Amino acid sequence: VTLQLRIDGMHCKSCVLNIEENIGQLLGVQSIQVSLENKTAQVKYDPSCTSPVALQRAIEALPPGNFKVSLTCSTTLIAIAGMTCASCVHSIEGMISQLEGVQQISVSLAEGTATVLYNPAVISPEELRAAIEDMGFEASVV
Repeated sequence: VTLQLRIDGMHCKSCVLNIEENIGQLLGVQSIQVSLENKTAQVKYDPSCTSPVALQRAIEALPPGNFKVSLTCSTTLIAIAGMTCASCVHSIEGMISQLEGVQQISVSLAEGTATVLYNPAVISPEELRAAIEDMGFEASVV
């Protein structure tokens, strides 16, 4: 995740260099970005080890107080060859959800693919395909 802050002393520009060198190699910060035309610094951080206040208190003590900041189940994937508009999603996700064993179903045109949580006692993947073929389209199990 991304955050924005202001700094005192970055007016001299070179202040940002010794910050940039140290910030981005650390357990909770993976890269650094600058926005000096906006007047801010832009940090690219991991919320697992750190947070806005913890970052603030870390980076402000890099210098000697010299640069100050202000802040029953299986899952399978399907490929489909009868999707011509986004309305195909609300049609497939709707109609295929009605034939039992289908616990959860999601579909996208971006790759032409669905992901579905099925009951392996009640239904098999090759039956999922057959239902889209019965709807009037074509499906394939990946």
